[PDB]
Amino acid sequence: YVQELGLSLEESRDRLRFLQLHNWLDNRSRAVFLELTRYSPAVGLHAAV
Amino acid sequence: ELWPWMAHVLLPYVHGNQSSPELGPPRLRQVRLQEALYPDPPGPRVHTC
Amino acid sequence: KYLKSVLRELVTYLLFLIVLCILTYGMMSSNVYYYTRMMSQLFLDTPVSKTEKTNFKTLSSMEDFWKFTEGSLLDGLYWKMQNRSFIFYENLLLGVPRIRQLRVRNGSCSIPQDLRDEIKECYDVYSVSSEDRAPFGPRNGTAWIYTSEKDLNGSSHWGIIATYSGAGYYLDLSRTREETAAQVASLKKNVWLDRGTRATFIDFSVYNANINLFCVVRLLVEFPATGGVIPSWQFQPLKLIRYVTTFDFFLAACEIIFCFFIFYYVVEEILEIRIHKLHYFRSFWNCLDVVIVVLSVVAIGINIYRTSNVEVLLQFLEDQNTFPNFEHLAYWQIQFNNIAAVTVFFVWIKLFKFINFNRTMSQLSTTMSRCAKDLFGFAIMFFIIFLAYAQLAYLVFGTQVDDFSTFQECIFTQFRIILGDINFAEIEEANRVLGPIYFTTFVFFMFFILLNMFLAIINDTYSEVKSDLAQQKAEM
Amino acid sequence: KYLKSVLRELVTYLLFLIVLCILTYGMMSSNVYYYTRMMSQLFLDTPVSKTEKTNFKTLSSMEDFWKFTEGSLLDGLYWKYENLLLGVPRIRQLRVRNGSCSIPQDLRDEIKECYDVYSVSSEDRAPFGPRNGTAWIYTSEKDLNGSSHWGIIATYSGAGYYLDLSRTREETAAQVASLKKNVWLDRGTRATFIDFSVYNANINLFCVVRLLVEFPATGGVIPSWQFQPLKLIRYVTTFDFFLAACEIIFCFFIFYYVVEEILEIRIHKLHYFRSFWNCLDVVIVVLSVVAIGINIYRTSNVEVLLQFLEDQNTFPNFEHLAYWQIQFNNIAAVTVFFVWIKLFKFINFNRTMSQLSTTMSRCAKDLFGFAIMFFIIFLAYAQLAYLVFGTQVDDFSTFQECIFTQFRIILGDINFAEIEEANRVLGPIYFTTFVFFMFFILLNMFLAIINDTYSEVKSDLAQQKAEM
Ligand SMILES: *[C@@H]1O[C@H](CO)[C@@H](O)[C@H](O)[C@H]1NC(C)=O
Ligand SMILES: *[C@@H]1O[C@H](CO)[C@@H](O)[C@H](O)[C@H]1NC(C)=O
Ligand SMILES: *[C@@H]1O[C@H](CO)[C@@H](O)[C@H](O)[C@H]1NC(C)=O
Ligand SMILES: *[C@@H]1O[C@H](CO)[C@@H](O)[C@H](O)[C@H]1NC(C)=O
Ligand SMILES: *[C@@H]1O[C@H](CO)[C@@H](O)[C@H](O)[C@H]1NC(C)=O
Ligand SMILES: *[C@@H]1O[C@H](CO)[C@@H](O)[C@H](O)[C@H]1NC(C)=O
Repeated sequence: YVQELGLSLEESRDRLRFLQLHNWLDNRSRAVFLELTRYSPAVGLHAAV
Repeated sequence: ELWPWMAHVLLPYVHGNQSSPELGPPRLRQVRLQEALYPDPPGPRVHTC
Repeated sequence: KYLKSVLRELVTYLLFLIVLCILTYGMMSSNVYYYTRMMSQLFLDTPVSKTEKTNFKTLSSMEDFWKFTEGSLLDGLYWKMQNRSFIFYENLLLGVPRIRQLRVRNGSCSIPQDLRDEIKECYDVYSVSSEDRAPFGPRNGTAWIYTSEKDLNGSSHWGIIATYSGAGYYLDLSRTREETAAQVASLKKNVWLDRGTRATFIDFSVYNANINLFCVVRLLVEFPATGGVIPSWQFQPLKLIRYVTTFDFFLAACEIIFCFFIFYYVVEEILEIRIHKLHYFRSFWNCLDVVIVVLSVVAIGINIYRTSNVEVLLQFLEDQNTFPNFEHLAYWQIQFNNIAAVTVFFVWIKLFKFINFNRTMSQLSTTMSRCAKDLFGFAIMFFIIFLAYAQLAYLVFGTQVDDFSTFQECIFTQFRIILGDINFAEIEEANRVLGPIYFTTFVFFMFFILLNMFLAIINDTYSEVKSDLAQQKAEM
Repeated sequence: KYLKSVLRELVTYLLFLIVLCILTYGMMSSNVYYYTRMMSQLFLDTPVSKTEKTNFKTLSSMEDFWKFTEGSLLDGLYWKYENLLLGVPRIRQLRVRNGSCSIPQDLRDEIKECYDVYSVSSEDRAPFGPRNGTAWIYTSEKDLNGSSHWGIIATYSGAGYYLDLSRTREETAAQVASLKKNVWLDRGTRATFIDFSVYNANINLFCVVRLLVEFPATGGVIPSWQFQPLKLIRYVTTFDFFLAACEIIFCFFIFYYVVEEILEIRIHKLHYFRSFWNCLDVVIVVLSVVAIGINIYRTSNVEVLLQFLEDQNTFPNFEHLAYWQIQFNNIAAVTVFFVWIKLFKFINFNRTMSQLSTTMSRCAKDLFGFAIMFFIIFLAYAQLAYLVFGTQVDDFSTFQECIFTQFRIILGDINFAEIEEANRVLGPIYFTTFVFFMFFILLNMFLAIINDTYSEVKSDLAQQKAEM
């Protein structure tokens, strides 16, 4: 089960509060797996975080 | 501690006037395990899952 | 006779050795280590503020740098006497500090058209071909206007990441804290370190008249194009008013005597070229005198160059309200120290020519000389596999371990493995599969299979030499 | 016929060795170690004040010293660590005068004062400040009962400006406050000595404390300390009677041994010093005579120490006992070591031990010959490291430090994190070449020499014995 974390500060924080107070990471909850990306244009390299 | 963690460092990092190269929004794909477990005896563990 | 040739060459060399050792004792004083140690502890090892705990050598952000500049920096530079500033009530801060910035220009790199929408601007890595040269921000003073290298009397530095230039945007701080703080606050207000900055230098110097010994200080933080901050430092205790005491005159006389000895060695080595045998370079005892002579001549030339251009001190002393530019002398001092150290090492090595006074030493010398060819033959096969392991480690782990970050680091890490210093606690997580395999296989094949061949060769050669010289005596 | 003589010397030596071992086990109790550790924890580890985090080991300025002498020192000196002070503490200062330099003419107008490094030829003798008694008037070394110290920077005299504190905190604090109100620690002060004595009747063990804080010419503070416990009762149990009997027996043994040595040297008028077993005995008897002389000197002067539990007001100069008490330990340790070494003379009659000793004997000329070749390169490398890293690494700060750091590198106790950053070239070159030329080349010659000598000795011994 995956969420999108929003696109701006206000919506991101709103979503975080909404899922926190509605029992998202409260149950068994084996793992969370936060992972996004990155790009570096100065050198031309990527990074998988 | 994950909620404060995303509150103070992750959210300022993902969005803002700095660290512009991002190349895609993040994710929070979590796993369930369907087998809610009672808390284990606190302290030194057998180290086996 | 033959006793008047091997003994004259000994007495003419012992005097050279004692003169060189006198100079060596003269250079390295015991009042130098504590000077540098206290300065370093004052500037690098103090927290930027009473709340944070990040000192200079643990900077992690560009915002921490602004906490250091108006913070533990000004707290150390300016001291109230118990007007001029004495850093420890002993070390005089002479002149005014200088802070200089190196920056690049937007659009030096190209973002691909596929994702050109989200990326607005990019800044390339530092290179003199892509260095900004235009005014920025409020174009009022000299901190917002490019100035050439010739107009700063600067030079390259060879930092950790790149080799920075000597030109940039500089600003001279003040003689009192109440003005330097205002200047730095004005610099911080109108953003002066934006995303385009690539390096930032801070320079100043001190005197400490109690023992006549200057000390130049340089602090460098460089922001790579991939983010982060890399701090660096340098403290060099110069000495520019040398002729003050009697011991200085004695050392000058010793240098003159050393120059005469080098001239004598030059003539007495060129006498054995054309007057006598030529191309006699398969000896290793005449290929070492040329090295000593060349290094000594280079050291004499370097000393003459670095003591014949001292006009910076007189220029500063004429007007003592400007920045003293001592950054060039501190480079030639380092080069002179390196050359003198190597020359001393080789002069000490040359002593082996004159220890053959009995059989028990001639046997060891012959044993060392007869196994040199075999050891050289095996060292090639050893070092080929050594370099193969080094490059394998560099390509596999060289991105996430730090210890294998560069080829030299791989070589030194493998040497420390041979010493048994480093352990594989961090290699394993870098690669689960090739972590332990590399360590165990390297230890197995370079600790008691290919490392014991040197022992075998040396033991066998020594036994053979002793047997041969014993059998030679068994016919008398 | 010689077997009985061998047994005679063996039994005499065994009696001597057991007497020596029991006497040295009698002089090493476990109270001194714990007492020194607790005293150090009380006086050093405790912070200067509850609002600061700097103890005595982390002095960094003069104001910190002034805070310490009113904080932890008074706290641990008159405690609520159950020891009791005897006499009165003394605080002393050594300073130089306002000129040593021929300050350069170039910038003579900007700097007005010099205070060079400490030297007896550059020491201040005039009175300074509010001239009042002892704290502000020079007192010569002879009149001050003092002597040299050999601190960390230099060696300090015994003279200086001294003041004796009091027996109660309430006015010792007042004295220190008076010394602080006036500027008693100018820029010219080069070192400061604090010392006192304690008894701790709970466990019968005196202690002599010295605390030295010295200010180099370049600013800063280098603290140092010295705790030495003493025991000057020597009568608590009849076990001390056993120790006295053992000492008398040891004196008789040494008298007998010097008699035997003089007989054996009158038999051999010369050439008697080329056996290594006729020479070791001379070292044994010489060191034993020195030890007995030091012990009698140190036990003769005890009456001064006992008459200070009477709550009087004078400084007990116990610096002399705490020095001979250390020299006695140093001499006794070497005596015990050499006596234990001398046992090889007797167990060398077993055939295998005889073979091993012969192997050592017939390769000692090659090992010493190769040691010179080893140490020439060792000293060249050490001096190169001293010249390159001598101001930045603290392991190469002085020459003998370079020697010991290289010896530690041989075992594999290097860090290399600060050698490389000290010098990015000639830093790694030195390390790599040193490791190569020691581990791969030079340290194998010792093995080759020992192996070859052992093999040829065994072959010769077997061949010679086979003729029977
Ligand atoms: C740098 O130039 C790019 C165009 O190449 C532009 O989009 C960007 O805004 C410029 N940066 C600033 C600070 O104006
Ligand atoms: C330059 O600095 C001066 C300092 O007073 C001030 O006027 C302003 O910050 C800058 N700009 C101009 C135009 O002076
Ligand atoms: C560079 O050196 C010259 C003297 O040759 C001096 O006049 C000038 O001020 C120096 N440059 C700077 C920026 O101070
Ligand atoms: C130190 O001596 C210099 C000249 O010898 C004098 O000008 C200065 O006032 C003296 N300072 C003190 C504190 O005595
Ligand atoms: C010095 O001694 C005099 C007389 O003994 C006394 O009046 C004066 O207060 C003393 N100085 C100080 C600082 O107490
Ligand atoms: C120092 O001088 C002699 C040393 O024998 C002695 O009479 C005197 O009491 C000693 N102590 C002093 C003067 O405090």
